[PDB]
Amino acid sequence: RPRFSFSIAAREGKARTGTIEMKRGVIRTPAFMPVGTAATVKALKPETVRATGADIILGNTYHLMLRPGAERIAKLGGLHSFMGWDRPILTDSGGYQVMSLSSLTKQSEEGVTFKSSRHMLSPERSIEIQHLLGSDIVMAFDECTPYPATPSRAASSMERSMRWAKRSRDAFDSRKEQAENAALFGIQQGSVFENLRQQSADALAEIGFDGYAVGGLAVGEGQDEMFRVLDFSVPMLPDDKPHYLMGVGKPDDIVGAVERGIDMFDCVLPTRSGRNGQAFTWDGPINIRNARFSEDLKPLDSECHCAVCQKWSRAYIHHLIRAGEILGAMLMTEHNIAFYQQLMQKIRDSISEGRFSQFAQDFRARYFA
Amino acid sequence: RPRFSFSIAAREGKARTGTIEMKRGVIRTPAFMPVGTAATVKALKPETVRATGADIILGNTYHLMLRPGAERIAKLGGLHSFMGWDRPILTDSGGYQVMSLSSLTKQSEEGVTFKSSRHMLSPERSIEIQHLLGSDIVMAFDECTPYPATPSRAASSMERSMRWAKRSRDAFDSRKEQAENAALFGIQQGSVFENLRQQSADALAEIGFDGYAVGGLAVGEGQDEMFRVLDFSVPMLPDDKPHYLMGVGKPDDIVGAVERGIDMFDCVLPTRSGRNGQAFTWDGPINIRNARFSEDLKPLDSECHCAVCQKWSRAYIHHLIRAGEILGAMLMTEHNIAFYQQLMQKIRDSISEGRFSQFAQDFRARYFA
Ligand SMILES: COC(=O)c1ccc(CCNc2nc3cc4nc(N)[nH]c(=O)c4cc3[nH]2)cc1
Ligand SMILES: COC(=O)c1ccc(CCNc2nc3cc4nc(N)[nH]c(=O)c4cc3[nH]2)cc1
Ligand SMILES: [Zn+2]
Ligand SMILES: [Zn+2]
Repeated sequence: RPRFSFSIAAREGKARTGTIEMKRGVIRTPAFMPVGTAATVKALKPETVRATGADIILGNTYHLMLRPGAERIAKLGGLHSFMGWDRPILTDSGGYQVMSLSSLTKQSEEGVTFKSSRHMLSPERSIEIQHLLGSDIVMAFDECTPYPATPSRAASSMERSMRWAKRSRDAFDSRKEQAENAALFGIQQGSVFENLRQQSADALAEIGFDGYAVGGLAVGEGQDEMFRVLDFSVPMLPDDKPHYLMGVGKPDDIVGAVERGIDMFDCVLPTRSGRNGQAFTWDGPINIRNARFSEDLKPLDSECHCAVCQKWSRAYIHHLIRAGEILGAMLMTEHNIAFYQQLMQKIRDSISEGRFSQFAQDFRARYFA
Repeated sequence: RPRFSFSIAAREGKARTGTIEMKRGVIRTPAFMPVGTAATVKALKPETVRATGADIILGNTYHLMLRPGAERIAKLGGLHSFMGWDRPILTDSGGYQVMSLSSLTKQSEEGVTFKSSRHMLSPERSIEIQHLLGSDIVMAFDECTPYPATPSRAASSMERSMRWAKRSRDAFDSRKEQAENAALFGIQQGSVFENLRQQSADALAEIGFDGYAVGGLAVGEGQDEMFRVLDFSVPMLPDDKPHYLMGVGKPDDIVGAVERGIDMFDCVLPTRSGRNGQAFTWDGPINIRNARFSEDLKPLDSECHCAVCQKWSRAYIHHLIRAGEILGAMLMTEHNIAFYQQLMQKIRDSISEGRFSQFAQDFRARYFA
């Protein structure tokens, strides 16, 4: 019923748990968003994505504007109807993918021109594409500063992102239907530099957003450095709005980020690694292709509540993946996404119950044994 | 409850409809068996295969004996438990696939030695592999005569198959658990030659089987010739047992074969063509990759009752297949197998109601319009 309402139900240290209520559904936080870049969470029907526990999925302005096209998706009824997912969708703004995937780019104050075949992205165009898609959470159009960067290059990059954040805010607010039905998140930049992170947080808070992402991380800096930056960066963001760490991550990354005040996550790891034969378990990842699993009748994980672990053995899935069978990718992906959702549920419950510190400790001791 | 009981409920001309009762379930006839060569019906969970209406699926002695291995599958609890399909499974005997897929073969009265890596198949070994798999319908080990063949080569080939049929019968009967719980089908050979087909039918009937397959067809002869051979060959088989046409086929092939007395079918077409972008419809096949479907909001088929057609558009599936997305293969395959099952249901109902001739006419007029 509400457009966007974030409520924090419980806290432990910097960790929080609660809910975001939106018109298309409730998002339990901390939340993990399966990635659906090509208007599909790879190898899963939307009903299966929901069955694993996902409340919201992620889509991408960059990919969808190229294929099948934003105007086309709008003509077909919007992204939700198109792919058959009726719950909230967050869309990245294109700011990162344009620089990561394009064959040629030209950057300027206006935006980014690129070859996929020539196209343009700008704060205004990004917001309009996300409107055409019918995104529930719209990301500001930003620049993900390369890593490493000199302080001066990080500063000029972050400042451009802040000017683009204001343009994103204005474009979103100009579109009445979008402003009434969707939410807009700003993206903090500043590389690894505390003063720049502060300047970025200040600029975003002055503009005002429904939520705040920590951008510019998970770009090769490694966990120690990422955690160091989160240590000072997250407290700079408004406490009363959600905090979204873009592109993170491995299970231990998620746990440590929640310890540092992050509420939302997305990553291709569970889907991509699932297809590649890696299954997540409470005792750490396993590669199901390994010969040691060829006659193993146990499920992928001994505690996992997912449909895959209720029905099929490691031995069968091993056979499927080694044979290159589509069902192998399906089962591995469903299990991995379910594992990620169970991780988030355990995080939420432990924070609610004031035992998250103990959970994090127990989780790590077992996962890395 | 019974091991194997075939009942014919209704007839129209040469067409029949009825049921095969087996310990693991009832098979409604005429029946279409989805193919699950690598211990999976490609891109479908077993529950989805069942949801489309399938009563029985097909597996393959040749593929499974190589990967993951027959003794291995038995150690893991049998094929049913391994893949999660608890209903009847028919297994081909290896007789056809060994000659179709092997890199090198040596044929003799004993059987066939082949390179996948050196292995052997014989009537006794084939029956034992099918026992280890836990097949419900076991096929005799035969030789699918190449096409075309001289009458003399067809004759010597068919005669060897008949000697192998008796050895198959004896091997099956020697295994008490198999003889008590499974059924054994013989395979008629004789190429396109009426006298040889008759000699083959006579030999098989003298031995006695639970069902009779028409082998040696769908080998490049084309529909006209296949129908010509079926015209005289099917009446040679015992009327009171099921008639199984191996490897057939396209929807019109199935309809014409039922008109000629066939009760059971298997084919990779719906699964394989589904993955390749071909969808079956009552107005004929379509290729969903075609640009004409890019903004088509209609389901794959306007009448189809399957879950895919209830939820997703041609436009979305077009996008998925062009993007190489696994969900594209999943949805196309589910629809195609569901279409095949709906075809079989319409065939069964029309025979039951004494209007199958009219159905065949109406079907063709529309399918080929
Ligand atoms: C050498 O590179 C690497 O090691 C490496 C490590 C992790 C990822 C996972 C993805 N991480 C990630 N996704 C991201 C997406 C983003 N989107 C926007 N709009 N702005 C950002 O600031 C941003 C940062 C990201 N970081 C990708 C690359
Ligand atoms: C040039 O070749 C072609 O045109 C062509 C046409 C259709 C198929 C589909 C498959 N047809 C088929 N599968 C078959 C499987 C069989 N198994 C046994 N044990 N004995 C047979 O006698 C037999 C015949 C078959 N015929 C395969 C090949
Ligand atoms: Zn699981
Ligand atoms: Zn359908």
